[PDB]
Amino acid sequence: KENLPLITLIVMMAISWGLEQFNHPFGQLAFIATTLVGLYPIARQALRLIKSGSYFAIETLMSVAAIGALFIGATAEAAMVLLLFLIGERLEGWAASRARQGVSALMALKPETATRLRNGEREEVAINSLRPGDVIEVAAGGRLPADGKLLSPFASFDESALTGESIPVERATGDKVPAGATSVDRLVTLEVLSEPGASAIDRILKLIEEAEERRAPIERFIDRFSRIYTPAIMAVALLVTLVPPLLFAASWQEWIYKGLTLLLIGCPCALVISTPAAITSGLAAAARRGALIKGGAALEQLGRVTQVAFDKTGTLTVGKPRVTAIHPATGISESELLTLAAAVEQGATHPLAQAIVREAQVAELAIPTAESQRALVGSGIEAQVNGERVLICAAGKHPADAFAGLINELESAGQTVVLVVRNDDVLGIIALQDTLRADAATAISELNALGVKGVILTGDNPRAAAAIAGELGLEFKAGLLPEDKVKAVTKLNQHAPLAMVGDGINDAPAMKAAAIGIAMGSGTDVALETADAALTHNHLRGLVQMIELARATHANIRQNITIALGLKGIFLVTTLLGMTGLWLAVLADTGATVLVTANALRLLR
Ligand code: BEF
Ligand SMILES: [Mg+2]
Repeated sequence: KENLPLITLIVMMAISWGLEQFNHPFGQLAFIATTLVGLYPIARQALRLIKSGSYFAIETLMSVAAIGALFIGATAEAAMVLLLFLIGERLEGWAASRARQGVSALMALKPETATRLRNGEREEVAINSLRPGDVIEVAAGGRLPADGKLLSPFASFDESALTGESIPVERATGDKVPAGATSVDRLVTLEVLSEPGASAIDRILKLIEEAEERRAPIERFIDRFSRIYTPAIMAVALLVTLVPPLLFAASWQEWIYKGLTLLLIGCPCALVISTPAAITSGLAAAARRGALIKGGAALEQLGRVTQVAFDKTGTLTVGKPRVTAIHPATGISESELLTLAAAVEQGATHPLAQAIVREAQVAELAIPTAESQRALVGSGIEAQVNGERVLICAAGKHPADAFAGLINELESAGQTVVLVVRNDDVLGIIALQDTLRADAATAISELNALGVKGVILTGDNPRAAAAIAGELGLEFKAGLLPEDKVKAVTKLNQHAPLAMVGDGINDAPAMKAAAIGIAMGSGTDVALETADAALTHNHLRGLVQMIELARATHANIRQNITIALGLKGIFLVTTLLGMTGLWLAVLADTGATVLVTANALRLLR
C-alpha cells in the first residue's frame, strides 16, 4: 500500500550518497540523475503555471534554484531540497485525502428508486423512469424522489432540508411538495410534476456549481509568499553576478558561480518543508477535536475569517420540537392536559406528538389507555380515551375563542400550538418550539471573544427566526430562499472573509459563495459534499476551536519560514566572515528543517 513512485527517489538518492564514498565520479552522475528525476514533475508544473500567467510560483523558485546548482557542483544539495519538497507535499496531500473521505463517511448514501403505482400494482422503477402524471407512493419516513402534487386527503412533511422550516408542514389535496424529504407520518400518494433533471433538488443544485463558476482561485500562503520572495532573491542573485565584473573587473566566472550559489542557498530544504508541515499538523490537530477540514488550502482560509453566517434549523438548532407551554382550560391542571394529550400521541411518529410524550415522561406522568387512534380529520389525530373522543389538532383547525388571544401571543413568539378538545370543548392548548443545540449559546459567546460577529440566514418563518435569534444575541434574515442566502453571503464576504455554517441543501449554494462552508455532521449529503469542512459530533464549539486552530496554523507557517530561511541567513554570514567555521558551518541548516518539523508540532494539545 500503495504508491512507490516517490520511493524510488529516496532510494536513488541513497544509492548516490553511497557510491560516492568510493567510485566518486559516478556518485556525481548518480546525483545528476536523482536530481533530474526529482525535478521533472516540479520543473514541469512550474512551466504550466508559467504559461497560465502565473510565474514566480515557487516550483519557479526551486526549478531555477535546482537548475542553478544542477551543475555548479552542488547536486545532492539541490537534490535534497527538491526531494524534501515533493515529500512534504505528499504528506499534506495524504492528510487532505483522509480528511475528505472521513467526511465521505458521514454521507448516509442515497438509495435512489421510487415506487410507481400504475395499473393498481406497484413497481420499483428507477427515479429517472418517472414522467409527470405518474402516480407515486411514498411511505412514512421516506423522502420524495420528485416534486409531487399531493393526491391523498391530508399529509404532513419534513421539508426542513429544503426550506429550513422548523416544523412539519400540513399539506392538503393538490398541494405541491418538493423532491427530497419527507413524509413524517402516513403513507402518502403523490402525482409526479417534476421531470428528471428538473426537481427542486436539481434547481437548487445548479446554484451550487453556478456559485462555483464564480469562485476566486485560491492563492496559497506560499505561492503568495514566493510571489514576492522569489523575484526578490532572483533579482539580487543576478545583480551579485553582474556588478563585480562591470566595476572591479572581476571574473564573470567567480561571480556567475557566486550568483547561482546565492540563488540556491536562498532555497533551503526547510521553508520548502515549512508550509506542508504546519498544514499536515493543523489539519490533523483540527481533526482531533472533531472538525474535519478538507484540503489544507481550506484550512489556510479558515485562519482568515472574522464573520460567521449560521443557518438555524438543524445547525443552530436540532430540528426537533420540545414543549414550551402548557395552558389548561379552567378546572384542569397542566398535568391532566398533558397526560391526556400523551395518551393520544403515543405511537404517533410526528415530531410534535413525540415532543408531547417526552414531556409527559420527563414529568413522571403515567400515560394511560389508548384504544382507536385515528390519524385522520386534517392535521389532527384523535383517539378514544376514558370512553371519550379526544382530538389533538393544529392551530386554527378548531374554534378556540377563549384561548384565541393567548394562542396569538404564543404564535407571535415563534411558538406552534396544538389544541386538546374533548367533545367539542377545547380542554386546553400546548405550545411547542424547535430546540437549539446545547453548546450553541456558549459557542456564540466564545466566537465573540475572538471578535467574530454572527448572523442568522434562515429560510424559516421570521417568528421562529426571531425566537431563536432572540435567545442568542444575533441578528437574522428570515424566510429567504437559497439564492437569498447566496446574495446575503456574497454581500457580506465583501467586507471580511465569512464562514458559512449549514445543515441542509439550501445552504450549499451559500456555502461555495464564501471563504469556507462548514457542514453539520447531521448535514444533508449535498451539504457535506459542498462543505469545505465538516463538523462531526454536531458540536458548535468546534467552530471556535476551528478558527483558533486555524489561526495558529497561519502563525505556525510563518514561524517555520522565518526559522528555516532565517538561520540559513545567519550561518550564511558566519561561514562567510571568517567562520570558517563551526557547527552550522555546513550542517547548520538541517538544523533548521528539524526545528521546522518541531515548531509545526506546537499545534497539538
Ligand atoms: F435549516 Be435551514 F434554515 F435550511
Ligand atoms: Mg437546515
